[PDB]
Amino acid sequence: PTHSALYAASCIKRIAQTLKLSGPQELFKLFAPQLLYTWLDNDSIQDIAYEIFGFSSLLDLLREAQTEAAAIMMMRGQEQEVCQLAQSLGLTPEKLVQQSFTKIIAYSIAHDGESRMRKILGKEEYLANIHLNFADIISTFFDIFDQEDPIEKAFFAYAAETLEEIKKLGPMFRAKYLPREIVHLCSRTQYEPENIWTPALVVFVARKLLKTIHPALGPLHACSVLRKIRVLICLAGDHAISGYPLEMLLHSLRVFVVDPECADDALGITQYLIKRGDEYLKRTPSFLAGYALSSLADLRVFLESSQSSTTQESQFKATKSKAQEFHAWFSKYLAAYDSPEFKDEGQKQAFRSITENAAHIRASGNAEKGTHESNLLLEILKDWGRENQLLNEPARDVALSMLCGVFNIPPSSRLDVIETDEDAIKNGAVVWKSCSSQRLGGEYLAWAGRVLGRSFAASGEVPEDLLRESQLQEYRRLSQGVGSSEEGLLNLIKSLTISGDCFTAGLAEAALRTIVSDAISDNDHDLLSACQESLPEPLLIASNWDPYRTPLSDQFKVEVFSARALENPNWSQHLAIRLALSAPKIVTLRVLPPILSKVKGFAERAFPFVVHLVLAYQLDKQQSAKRELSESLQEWLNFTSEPAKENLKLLINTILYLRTQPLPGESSIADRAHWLDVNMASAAAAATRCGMYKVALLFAELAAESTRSDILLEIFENIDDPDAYYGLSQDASLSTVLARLEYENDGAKSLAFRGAQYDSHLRGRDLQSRQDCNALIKALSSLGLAGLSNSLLQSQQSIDGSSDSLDATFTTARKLEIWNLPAPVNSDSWAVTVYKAYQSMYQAQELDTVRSMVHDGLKNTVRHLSSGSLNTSVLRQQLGALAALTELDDILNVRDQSELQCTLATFEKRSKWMMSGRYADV
Repeated sequence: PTHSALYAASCIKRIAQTLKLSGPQELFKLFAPQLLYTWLDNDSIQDIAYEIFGFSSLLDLLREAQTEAAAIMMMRGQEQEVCQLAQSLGLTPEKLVQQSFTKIIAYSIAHDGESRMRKILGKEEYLANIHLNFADIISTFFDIFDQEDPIEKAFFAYAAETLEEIKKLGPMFRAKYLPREIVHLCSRTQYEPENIWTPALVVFVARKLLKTIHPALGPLHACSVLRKIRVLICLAGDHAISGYPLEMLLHSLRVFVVDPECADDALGITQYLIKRGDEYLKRTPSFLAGYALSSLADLRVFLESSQSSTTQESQFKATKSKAQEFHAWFSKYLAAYDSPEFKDEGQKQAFRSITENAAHIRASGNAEKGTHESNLLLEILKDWGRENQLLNEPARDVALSMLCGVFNIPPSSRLDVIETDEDAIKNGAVVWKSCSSQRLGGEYLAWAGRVLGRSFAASGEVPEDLLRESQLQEYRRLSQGVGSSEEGLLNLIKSLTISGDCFTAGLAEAALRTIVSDAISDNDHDLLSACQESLPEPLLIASNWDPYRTPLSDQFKVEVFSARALENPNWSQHLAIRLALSAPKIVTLRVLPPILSKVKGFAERAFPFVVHLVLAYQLDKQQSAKRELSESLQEWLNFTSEPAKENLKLLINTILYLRTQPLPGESSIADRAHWLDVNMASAAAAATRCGMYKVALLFAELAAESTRSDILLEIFENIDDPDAYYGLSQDASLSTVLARLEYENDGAKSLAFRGAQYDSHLRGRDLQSRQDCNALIKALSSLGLAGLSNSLLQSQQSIDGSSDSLDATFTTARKLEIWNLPAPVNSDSWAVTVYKAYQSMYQAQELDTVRSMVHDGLKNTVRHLSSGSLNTSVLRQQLGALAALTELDDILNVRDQSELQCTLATFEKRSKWMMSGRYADV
C-alpha cells in the first residue's frame, strides 16, 4: 500500500487481534524501527499510510513515532525534515532532540554526526545530556548490534577468552564495532571507557535484552538475543558471575534451557556461571536448593518429552545428549556440594535428600513408599512447614506442579508414604496448604483428601488455615522486623524478582533500584532501615546506582471514589493507583503505578500498605484521601452484591489493618479510630454479610462503645462458641424458646414444641406448616429416630427447603439402608457424597468400582473445602465426610486377619480422642 489501504488495515487488525495483542497500534509499536527505516530511506514521513495501523491521524502516528523517526533522519540526514516533524508536532527542533537524545546518539555512533547534535544543543549541554543518558545509551547499543564476529574484534582483552570458553562448553550494525562504539561515547564523560560494569548496569542491560524477546515475535529471535547475552556476560566479566547478577542470570538462562529450539547456547552459559561462581554459591545454599530443584525438574521433563517435527531428527539427538550430560555433571556437583552456611545439619540432610531424589525422579509423581518422587514430595512438604526453609515459593511451586500434575495414588494405604495417624497429624497442615492451587490433578486431590481425613479422624481438629477469616496474619508476616508499611511494600516488591516473568521481574528490579538509590542519596534513615531489613545484601547492593545516575528508561509513569465502582474486578487496582499518584514525595509510592497496573493480583496484596502510607503522609497537611475515603465508605459498606463481596472483604481488611498502626501523637489506642471515619454498625453488618463473624463481633463492640441488636443475632447464631448465643436478650415467647431449643439441638424437648406448632398449623390450614415439617425432620434426624423422619419425608411433596432437606433426604436413606435413591450429581452436600460411596458399595461386584467411587468422593470434598465461603459447621461436616470416606477405604483394603486387628486398634485410639471432642463430629 484505492482499496489496498482498507484491505491492509483489516489484515493488520486481524493479525494483532488474533495474537493476544491489544490492537493494531500495538503492532506498530513492535515494528516501527524496521518500517520507518526501510521507508524513510527514500521518502518523507509526512506522506506515510496512517490508515494501516489504525491511527485516524498523522499527528496521532507521530505522537508515538517521534523517537525512531527523528533518530533515523539524524542517522542519514534530513535536517529540514526533522524541522518539519518538529513544526508539525508543536515542539521546536531543539526540545525535540532533547526528548529523543538517547536513540539519536545510539544510531549516530553506530553509523560512524554527533557534531550536528552539538551545533543544535551546545557544547556544555550536549555533554550534560550524555551524562543523563549513559545507561540508556549502552542499552540501546546492545539492542542494535548485529552478532557477526565479536571474538575477532575482542582481541577488551578478556572478552575473547571468555566468549571462547562459553562457546567451548556448549537498523543493524556489525559486531566488529561494539567495543570501539562504547569507547567513543565514554571518552566524553568522566567514567572511563575501560571499566564501567557495576551490577546495576549489568542487570539493566540484561533485563533489556530479555524483555526484547516476545511470544508473538518468534522462537528464532530468542537464540539471537541469547548470543548477545553471552556477549554481555563475557564482556562484563567478574560482576556478572557474583552477587545478585549471578542469581538473576541463572534464572532466565534456565528458561532458555527448556526451549527445544536451541539448548546449546543456554546450557553452556549455565555451566560457565555455575562453575565460576562456586565461591559464591557456597554462601547462599537457600538459592542453590531452589535453583537446583527447579532446573533439575525442568531438565527431566524436557528429557522425557520427545516431539521433533520442525527440528532435524539428528539435531534433536545432539541436544538431548548435551542435556543428559549437563544433568549428570550438575548432579555430581550437587552431590559434592557442601556449604558452611547451612543453618544446621538438618538443613544439610534436607539439601542432600532434595537434590539426590530430584536427580532421579520420573515424569510424574506418586505416593508409594520408597520411590524417588514420594521421597521428594515428602521432603518438599516437610520443609514447607518450618522456620528456616530452603525452597522459596516459586521453586516449590515448580516442583509441586511437576510432581502433582499427574499423580498416582496407591490403592491401599499400607503402601502409602503417609500411612500412620501420627504422620497424618504431623503433615496435615502442609498437605492442606499444598492442595490450595489449581494446577493439581484429581489423584493428588484424592491423596490430599485421604491425608486430611486421616488427620481429622485421628485428632478431631481443623487445620488452622481453614479457620482464619482476616488477612492480618499475612500483613504481619510481611511487615516484620520494624512493623511498618514500607517494609511490607518492600517485601511485596522483592517477592516479584524471584516469582515473575521477564517483564514482572524487570519492573520489580527497576522499582527497587529507584527506591534504594533515592534512599541512599537523600539519607532517609527510616527507609534505609526498612531496606536493610527487607532485602538481602546481594540485592541491596545491586539496587544502588553508586557511580551513575538513574536512567530515564526506568522512571516510566502510567470515577473510583464513588459507589457502583465496588463491582468491577479492578476496583482495587484503579483506587490504589489513584491514591499512590497523590503522594509523589514518598519514593515508595511513586514507583508503584508501573507495578499495580501490570502485575496481576498485586493491588489486592498491597492495598492496605498503600492506604496507610498515603494517610500517614498527609496527616498534618490537607487530609484529602481521608475525606474522600470516609465519604465513599458510607456507600461502599452498605453494598449487598455477589460481584462486590470480594472487594468488600478487602475494605474490611484495610480497616482492620489500620486499627493496628499507631497514630503519631496519640495517647491511647482509642485514637486509631481517626485514620478513617467508619460507621462501625455499618462495618459490622458488612462483615456479617461476608462471613467474618469474629470481625463482625469486634466491630459491633466498637459501635456499642461509640453509643454509650438485629445484627447481633446473626453474629451470635454463627460465631463458633457454645455459650455466646445465650448472652443475647430478646423478647420472650414460645417461638423464641423453640428457636433456642433448635439452636441448642435438643432432642425431645424441641420435638414437643415443634409438634404443637405443626398440629396448630395443619389444623388452621396455615402455610407455615411446611416450614414446621422441615424443622421437625431436622429434629428427628438429630435424635436418631430415622423411621419417623422417613415417614415425615415421603408425605412432604414440595421439597423446596434450601439445603436442609437435601442433606436430610440422604442421612435417613443411609441409616435405614435404602440404596436406590437417585443421587444428584455435583452437590455440595456431605450426605450425598457418603451416600454415593455406600450405594456404589452395594451395587458393585468388584472392589475397583468401589475404590473409584471413594476416590471421586474424596476429590470432590476437597474441591468443595477449597471453594471458600463456609462457616464452621459446614466446614466440620465436610471434614467428617473426609474421615468417613477414609475409614471406608481403610476397611475395603484389608487382606488378612492382622490388618483387621490393626484396624480395630486404630478405632480404639481414635476413641481416646473422641471421648472429649465435639459431639456433632463424633
